[PDB]
Amino acid sequence: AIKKYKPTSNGRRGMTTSDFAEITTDKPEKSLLAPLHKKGGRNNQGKLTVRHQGGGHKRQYRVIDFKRDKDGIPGRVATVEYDPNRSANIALINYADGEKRYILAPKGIQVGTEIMSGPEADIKVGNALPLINIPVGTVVHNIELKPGKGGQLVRSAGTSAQVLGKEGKYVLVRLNSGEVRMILSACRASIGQVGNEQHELINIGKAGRSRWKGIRPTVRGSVMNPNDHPHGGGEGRAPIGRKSPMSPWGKPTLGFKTRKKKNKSDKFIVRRRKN
Amino acid sequence: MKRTFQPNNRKRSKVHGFRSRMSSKNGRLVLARRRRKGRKVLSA
RNA sequence: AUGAGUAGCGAAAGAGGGGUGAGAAUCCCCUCCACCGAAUGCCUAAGGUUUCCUGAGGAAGGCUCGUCCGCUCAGGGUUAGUCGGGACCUAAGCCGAGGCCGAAAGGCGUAGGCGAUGGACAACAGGUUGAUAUUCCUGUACCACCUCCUCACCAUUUGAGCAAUGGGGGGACGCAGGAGGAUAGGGUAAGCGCGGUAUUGGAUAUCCGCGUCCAAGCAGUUAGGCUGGGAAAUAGGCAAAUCCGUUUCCCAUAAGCCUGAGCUGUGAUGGCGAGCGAAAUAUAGUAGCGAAGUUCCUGAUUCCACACUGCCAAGAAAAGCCUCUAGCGAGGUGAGAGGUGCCCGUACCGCAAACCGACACAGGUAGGCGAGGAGAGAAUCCUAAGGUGAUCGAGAGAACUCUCGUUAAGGAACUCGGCAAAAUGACCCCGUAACUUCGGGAGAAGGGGUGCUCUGUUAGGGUGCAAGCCCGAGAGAGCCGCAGUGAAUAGGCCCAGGCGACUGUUUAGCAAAAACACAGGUCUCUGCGAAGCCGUAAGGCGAAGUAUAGGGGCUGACGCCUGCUGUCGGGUAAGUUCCGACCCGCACGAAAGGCGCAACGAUCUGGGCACUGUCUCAACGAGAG
RNA sequence: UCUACCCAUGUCCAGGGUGAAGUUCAGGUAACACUGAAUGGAGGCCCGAACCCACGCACGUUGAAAAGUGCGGGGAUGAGGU
Repeated sequence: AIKKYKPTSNGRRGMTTSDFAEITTDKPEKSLLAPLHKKGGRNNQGKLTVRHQGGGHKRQYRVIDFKRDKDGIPGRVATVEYDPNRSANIALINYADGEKRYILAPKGIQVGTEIMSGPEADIKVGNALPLINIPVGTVVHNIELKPGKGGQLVRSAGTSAQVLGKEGKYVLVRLNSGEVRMILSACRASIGQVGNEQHELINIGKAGRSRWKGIRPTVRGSVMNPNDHPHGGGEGRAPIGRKSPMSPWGKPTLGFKTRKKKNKSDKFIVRRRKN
Repeated sequence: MKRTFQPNNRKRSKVHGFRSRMSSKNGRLVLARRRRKGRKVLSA
């Protein structure tokens, strides 16, 4: 599902793109679209707080259901579309009553399949089951807080997690990163892996494409003079203060931990991967 | 060769106007200072 | 005061005859001549503020003069139910009842509002004054509201009306490409008015000018789209719903539905129209009179219309105006008469002497139209409609300075350096290397022909009964110049090396290069809902993101590899540039080398052909001082 | 109200081109090759006006101008101009 462009001209040379061979539509649902404006990385004070962010194409937000509350009433897949504000693809489900919602498309879904959310729902794929399933199985979209907040972990293209043991009111679950954590058994999740696993292998090609997505150039901290960045600013001498650039805000950033101590959340963690 | 002054009535009134100066306490201080001296044109 | 009656008087074509006056190179009239014409034309923003029209003026301002003026003094001049804004709607942002923080002053923010650069929305043709005109006048219209008094059909839950609070629609929306249809516009053949020429010749295939028309309200049309209709039943749409979704059947397979550029009649026995041209009106010219008013070719950068097809960067916002459902609760359709159906702007300049630059300043200033010939073209030259003669002049033709044109014989001998100037450049035909990442290099390099007449309304096509246009190939013949893209506009090529792909900064105004940054890629380290970041906090950015976000060092890309001072030769008659050998070292788990293919590279360094006033060595000529 | 970056909403870019691609249709090879046609023609492509820059030389330097003019030059569907 990846297409390679011919070396007709420099700039298009090496640019790989997707085939979008999953989207069966081209129009959104005028009932689930909502406005969304750009920000440029500026606070409520009007000052820049996040850099290398500004510009791009316009985009409309599609409201997705990360709570899978409708329990019992069946629904059918209608179309798989494209969402510009996420990495995965979305699916329009037509419930028996006639509600219409959007759900994160699970890997290997196809028009016609009838989904089912609930404690008595079957395993299959896309079925939202509360944390009371087998001690194994690829699971996605998990709720950390007691059910009601909505899925937060494992929600992007190709991501997948696994349920291990069950400790009383908690459930041992390995997270994508590689860490293991105890999740309140009261929580709910789905079944399957998020799709479009070819997203990790696409060459942007030219500066322009990056700008189209909303990324601004980045200047090496070393080249900027010591006023703006710790160490730097040379014209004809050997590196002036350089070889120890440090972060632009005067803080260490190499083999330096950040996870705050007294986390009050060190009781549910067990393994440590990317903290 | 653009010069530094480009006239516009809306911007002038929105920035230097009376109704704008009467919003903060510093603008009211400016108005009081102008009144004390005796200027004919208060604000703009 | 001195410099000193010195420098300057701010891009441009005028000449004569009248006039007026105390006074005229500079003001009015006439006739010839010259300049712009994808503007120096017209209409109209921002901004200006009376600069606009008429009668007087000659103190100051106009780089001179002045009888003149954007100057001075007196009077005048701007008309809206339909054009633009408000008694309509929302974006970014701003304000913010209660509320949350904070020594005070204050910071932030919910309900709710304000805010066009966008969305909704009813009128067209002609005439007129010294100054306004979709506004005044004459004709034909449309829109919302009322019943003063009416009129005709048609009256109470026997439901008229009813919207939200529901739902549809809008507002519905991106970029690029190419068909088709139709018009704005541009040029022929009938026709109507004039003329028959004193320089040779023309009553004629002779010459000049003209050849139409609104909105509305009638009818019928290219095209387009539908997702096709019909019947039942509903765990949804805060209550409700016949409305919208959903499901099950039935028939389709042509019906039905909704949008449309344009055309034909009627507005129109109307009004416009070449030219005749009254009095005297103040002799203008108006009053006034008024012919024909068709067919044929070529047409869009405009309309159908983001309608159709493709692409990923996924695309528009938002709300109201509109329809339709029910919760609520009696008069509706068509004529006649109305309200006059309110407020703000309306003069004049807006590529300029009325705006921004201290100036009547060689600079700057959103948008809509924008003809002909030759032409691919909004290029170039000459011209239409229209506008202009740009505010110091006479005469002489010295040195010198600036901007231009030629030049004997030699050509780079000049110079830090071919800096500068010269040469090439338009079409159509033939041909086109090493080296490559296979796309390129490539308009590589290099050769040949164009003018005018007759076969000739050529073959064909399109164009269209035909006629009238073309693309009109392709041929033959034959004439004549020194010259055939006869003027103006339009690549100089070729060998060897370093550095870095398109882009940005320039160090706005002494550096645009290998300067320098950026960049697609590579690698490392932190964050499981956050790490970071901004704030005293409250509040936010990250983000309506969930291994995606931070931070660091790298960096064309792509490869491979891979981590991640000799001295000599060979060139010039007389050599840095490049060599292959000398290296001196290697530093390099990354880091080097060896990888120019391309660049659209205003890059740096060597060498060839053509060409030349760069020079041996200067000489004439044109314009400004 | 100059200038740097960002947010919402509008608008501008005469003409021409060897000719790229993917794609499709046919001959063709088991299919890749190779031919034609369409595809027009996407692209930080090419030549070139309006428009935007500011590389060389000359003049100006008590300037027409407190940063200009003349002749050449670069980009010109986009990391565009306004």
